[PDB]
Amino acid sequence: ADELVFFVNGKKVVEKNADPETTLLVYLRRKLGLCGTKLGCGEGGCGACTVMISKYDRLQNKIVHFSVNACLAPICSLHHVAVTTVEGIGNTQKLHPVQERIARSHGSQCGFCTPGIVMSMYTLLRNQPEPTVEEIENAFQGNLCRCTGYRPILQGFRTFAKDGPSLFNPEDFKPLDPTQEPIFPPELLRLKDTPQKKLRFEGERVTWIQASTMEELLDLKAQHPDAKLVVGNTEIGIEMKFKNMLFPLIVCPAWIPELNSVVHGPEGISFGASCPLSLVESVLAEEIAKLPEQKTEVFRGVMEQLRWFAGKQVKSVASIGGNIITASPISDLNPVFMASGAKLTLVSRGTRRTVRMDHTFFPGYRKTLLRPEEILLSIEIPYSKEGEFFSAFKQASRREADIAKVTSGMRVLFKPGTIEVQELSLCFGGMADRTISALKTTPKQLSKSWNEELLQSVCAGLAEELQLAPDAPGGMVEFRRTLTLSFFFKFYLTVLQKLGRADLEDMCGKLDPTFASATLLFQKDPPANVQLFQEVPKDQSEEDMVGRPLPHLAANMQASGEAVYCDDIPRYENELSLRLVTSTRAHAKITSIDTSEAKKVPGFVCFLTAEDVPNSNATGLFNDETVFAKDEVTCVGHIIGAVVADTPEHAQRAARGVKITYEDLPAIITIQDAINNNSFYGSEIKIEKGDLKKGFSEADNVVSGELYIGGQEHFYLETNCTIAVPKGEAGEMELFVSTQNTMKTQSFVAKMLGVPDNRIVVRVKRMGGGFGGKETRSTVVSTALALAAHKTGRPVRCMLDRDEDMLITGGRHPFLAKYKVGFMKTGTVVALEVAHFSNGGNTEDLSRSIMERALFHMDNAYKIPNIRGTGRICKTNLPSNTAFRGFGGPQGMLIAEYWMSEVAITCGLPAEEVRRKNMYKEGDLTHFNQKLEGFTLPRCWDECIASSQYLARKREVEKFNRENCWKKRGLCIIPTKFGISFTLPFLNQGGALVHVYTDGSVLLTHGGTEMGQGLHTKMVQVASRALKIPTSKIHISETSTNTVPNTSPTAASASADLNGQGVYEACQTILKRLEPFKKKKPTGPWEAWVMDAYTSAVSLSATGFYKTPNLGYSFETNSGNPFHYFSYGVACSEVEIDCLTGDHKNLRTDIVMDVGSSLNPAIDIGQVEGAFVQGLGLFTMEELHYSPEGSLHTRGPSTYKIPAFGSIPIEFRVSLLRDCPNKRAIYASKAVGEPPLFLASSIFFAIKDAIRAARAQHKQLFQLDSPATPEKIRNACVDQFTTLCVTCKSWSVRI
Ligand SMILES: Cc1cc2nc3c(=O)[nH]c(=O)nc-3n(C[C@H](O)[C@H](O)[C@H](O)COP(=O)(O)OP(=O)(O)OC[C@H]3O[C@@H](n4cnc5c(N)ncnc54)[C@H](O)[C@@H]3O)c2cc1C
Ligand SMILES: O=c1[nH]c(=O)c2[nH]c(=O)[nH]c2[nH]1
Ligand code: FES
Ligand code: FES
Repeated sequence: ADELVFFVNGKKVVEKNADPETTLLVYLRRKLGLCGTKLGCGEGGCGACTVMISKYDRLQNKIVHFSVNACLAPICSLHHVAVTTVEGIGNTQKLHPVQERIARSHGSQCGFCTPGIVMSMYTLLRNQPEPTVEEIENAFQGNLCRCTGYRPILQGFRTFAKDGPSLFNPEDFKPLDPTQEPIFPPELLRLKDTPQKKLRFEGERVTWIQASTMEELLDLKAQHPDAKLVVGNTEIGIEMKFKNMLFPLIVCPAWIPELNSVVHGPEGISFGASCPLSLVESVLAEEIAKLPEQKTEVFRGVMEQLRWFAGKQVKSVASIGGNIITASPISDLNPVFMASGAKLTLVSRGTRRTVRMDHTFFPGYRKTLLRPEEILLSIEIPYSKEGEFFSAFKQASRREADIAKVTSGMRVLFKPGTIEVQELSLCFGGMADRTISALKTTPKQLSKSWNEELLQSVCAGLAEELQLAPDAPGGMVEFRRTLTLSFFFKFYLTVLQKLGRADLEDMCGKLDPTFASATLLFQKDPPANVQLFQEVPKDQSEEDMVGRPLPHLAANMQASGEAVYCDDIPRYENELSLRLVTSTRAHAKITSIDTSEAKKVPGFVCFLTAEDVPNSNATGLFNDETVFAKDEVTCVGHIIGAVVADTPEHAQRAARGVKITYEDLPAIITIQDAINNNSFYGSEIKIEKGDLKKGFSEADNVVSGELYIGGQEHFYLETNCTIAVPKGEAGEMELFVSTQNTMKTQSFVAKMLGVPDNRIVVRVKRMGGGFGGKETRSTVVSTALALAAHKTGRPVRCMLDRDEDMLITGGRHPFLAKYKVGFMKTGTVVALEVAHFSNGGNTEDLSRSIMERALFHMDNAYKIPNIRGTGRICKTNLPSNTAFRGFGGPQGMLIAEYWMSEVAITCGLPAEEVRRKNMYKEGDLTHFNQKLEGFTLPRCWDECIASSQYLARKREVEKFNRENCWKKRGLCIIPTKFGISFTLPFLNQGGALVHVYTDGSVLLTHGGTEMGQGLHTKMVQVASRALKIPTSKIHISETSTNTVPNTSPTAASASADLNGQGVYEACQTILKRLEPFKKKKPTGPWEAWVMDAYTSAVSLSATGFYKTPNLGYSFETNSGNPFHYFSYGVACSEVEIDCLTGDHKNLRTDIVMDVGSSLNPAIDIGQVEGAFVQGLGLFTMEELHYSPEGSLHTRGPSTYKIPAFGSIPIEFRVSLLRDCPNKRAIYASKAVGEPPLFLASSIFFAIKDAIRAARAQHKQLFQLDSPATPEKIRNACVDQFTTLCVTCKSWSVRI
């Protein structure tokens, strides 16, 4: 047959013409209109596309449920399954407990990840209605969230756990009733009786065969060796989508019973090749639990690899054979299967052979010794024998859901009753183009005794055998080499212990108890979290929600997937799709463009270039950017043109048929390239105070050095998206955009078209994250699309894929700092000179303002009487860098804390003492001459140091450190000051419009956009207090250029301060109009006043506006206030590093934050944790790599590792400072968005201390660049392993 039949949320689907290249995500969203399930990445990393599958399993004879990534599930694999999406478990009329709890617990901010997390938690509960805390965290390994910091999500779902004033009340949560879950489609139960027959699906390019029997599979492969096997599609899905490979014949064997069997034999367990590795997990788990330790050494090796193997979504469908035959050089399983010589059985039509995975199974890049007509039937995973021990290792950039840098299986077999080596196997991933054995090192150790000589021998061997070319793909050559020695050392120590417990301690020797911690398998304690905030007064009306923890107004709809993001908006019947075509060279003239292949693609409409621009090709904030490339491209990812087509699939294919010819031009990539070439955005910026010559002469000590700070991708989970709708009259156009900047979107589209602004309407409902990345760079999509719509007279839409978004839109500015600080022996700093260099990319954008903010913050919290800061903004052939939460502040303040760390240690005084005595006091002037009034930072400091019990913890850390050789702890307390207001004064303005309808209901709008920070929630809270009506009677629908004009972007943490005042004033005007009707009827209700004013013909509409008074700094005169006030905060953080791998635990973080009198402590704490965890990523995890030719390598969650559920401080405590009203801002609040982010430097400097301790154990003022990744941490822990590894064309360059 050829009809595809499955169910979605209980509703039957018959697809008569199923295309093999159609993903379930595309089918749900575009074909069925169910847009709760989101696209976040397309590569199986983010889990925003998570849905549940149910089916009758023919083999275990029961209904089963598991989770999948819809983005990677082919609909042609889903015959006779039942899909459940977020829409199928509940809605706002009747939320499922999962939805209720994530929403009420403040677990949904921007809302974009909330459906996929719901669906992960939902699936766990359908499998296990009483899970453990462990099982709950484990459920979300495949789910990323960029806003919340994860804490509230876990805290809310802890209420489900078997073994489980305040922000929420878990006792109002309605109970789970599993009888109320949706029926498994009866029809699917009826069909379980019928045998499965072979299916054939035919699309544009691809034919899919679903083989029902092994005979059919082997026949097909005999007659057509070229048929591509697809099982989980977790590899092929990626090959097709990201490496533009096309397999025109696919066969899916997933149904075949022989490929799904589990047979327990004498030598081990044999898994069918199509067994999902989730089934491998459950089988080996049960086996490990019931069998003796002695014979489950290999099994435990596999389970250890599978712990750190993606998450539940991938492992549900990913097959064991899948991973083997893919032959990735970084398989986590193949090293283990090889090290254990696992038995693989192969078959074709009328042949069958068995072999042991050794080095010959993997001959070359991505090849196996399988013949083209042959398929893998099964892998036996062996029982271990007496005197046989195994370890598995993996080090990445992040523990969870990451791809190996180095990964290994290691096996030793001892001659019986001995410590003499019979067999040894050391196999590695990530060290060559294939899984390799250390064949030249292993044989030398035969019959040797397991001792310090074998340990040194093997290490010398691995050092010589596992060479890396400096060009070697992936880089990190020293770290990768070190890792192989380090893993073997752990194996060595582990074997000693295992010998020990076999009663041969007398022969091999005891383990020094300070080495024991080396061999321990990763374990985390259960989390503990604390949230402290201030109750509102006794007096305050229960209808006055200002200061109360009101949940985000859209939380319920976000958990239900009813909240509408831009691409969720239904398509017009005549709507077209746009796809950007981008430069693949950093600097080069465009010689020619050939659209000849692009036109052959069915659906192609046109290719837009500079020539099609009606009016101006000059755009960007400083008018120095092209809408489309004209003559030369100036970065890899420079936008050249845009394809327009009927569908996105057709737009993408057509876009591949635009062939461009280039002629290269001198490229300027790095900060150094830029310095050498004097290529800069404008002149040097400078702040200078006191006498620098004097200060340095007086200083007992002077320290000099450099610090590099890597950039950051925003990874808003909703990428950039615009729909442009042309109106056909007078140049009128309406845009629906995920942007923080409606005004610039409007202006840029207007100018590009050559029509006045009054013709262009930009509408923003909400964004799934912004973080500064949608302050300006959203417009490169908006303009291309506006043009397509103008040209065609048709609606046009573009949502960027994650790879596109990451390449085109740029990030946080990398900084290079050169510093010279002079101080006394007491720790007091008397002179500071710091040169700052940013890499700004190929347009000015916000770069100059960012450098200004960095300089405004080079003091951090410290009075420095003699100080000189300069910044220079490099102009390079890279994507233009832009605003990222902090806007140069974090960069500024890290440099300050870096040299401050070096002062502390040069003086041999405690860090905290040196910091405290250097701290400004109330009434002081900054280096830019602004008075610090209401300086709460000391209170923040004294509270945090006391509540975190900093001094006692110091002692515990010191103790751990001298009792452990290969693990070390560090502890650091970091303050911050953050200035509040746009560096550009006139941007400190906002507007509101309010209407009161005759039913008494209020429709409010202001210039701010909602991106998950809870701005609308806050403004509703404000309006409610202002008008003295319940929040229930006030609504905000959207943000729009034709309701409030000339709005500043939603940025600089300012948007609640500005819009809050606007809203307030709009409400004051209304109240003034209602006054006389209130006097006549003081008790009669709101509705009566309103209807009275209407029937007396009094206006019930009003604008409101606010400007921040008394702002304006001058760099000429070093006078005037840049800031309206300052945010202040302090964080104490503890880490434990692994000295042999570079991995670390974030053990505990304590934050005290001054948000004034919080408008909303639930949102404010959320913003603290969110900001903090972004900082955490910036300073420890998140790293962007570029080729020396300036091509971003790092384009997806696979290779760009943001903080995961497992990344957050195990113990995470946030307190909002009590009794600190900030009268100048709306209802005595303070901004909160950005200031907390820098406090994650506490973890950077805590890692610093741990490294220092590791160095003393095995050069002072050692270098630690940001981000402090595994690579840097491990490389800085110099030891006998690094020293034997350490000593051109290369994969990447430091930009
Ligand atoms: C988000 C994400 C995270 C990942 N993390 C990891 C990780 O941590 N470690 C890791 O090692 N891998 C990882 N992978 C890779 C992938 O998940 C595994 O390699 C997986 O086992 C592939 O199995 P599959 O069934 O999806 O293979 P498919 O993609 O269906 O097929 C893969 C290849 O195997 C072939 N094939 C499948 N079965 C057979 C058979 N019986 N005989 C012959 N050929 C066959 C196919 O033709 C194809 O060439 C990750 C992938 C994703 C998307
Ligand atoms: O002073 C600022 N100006 C901005 O334009 C901006 N954008 C941002 O994210 N933070 C800041 N800060
Ligand atoms: S969209 Fe499917 S995993 Fe990210
Ligand atoms: S709230 Fe999770 S990505 Fe925004």
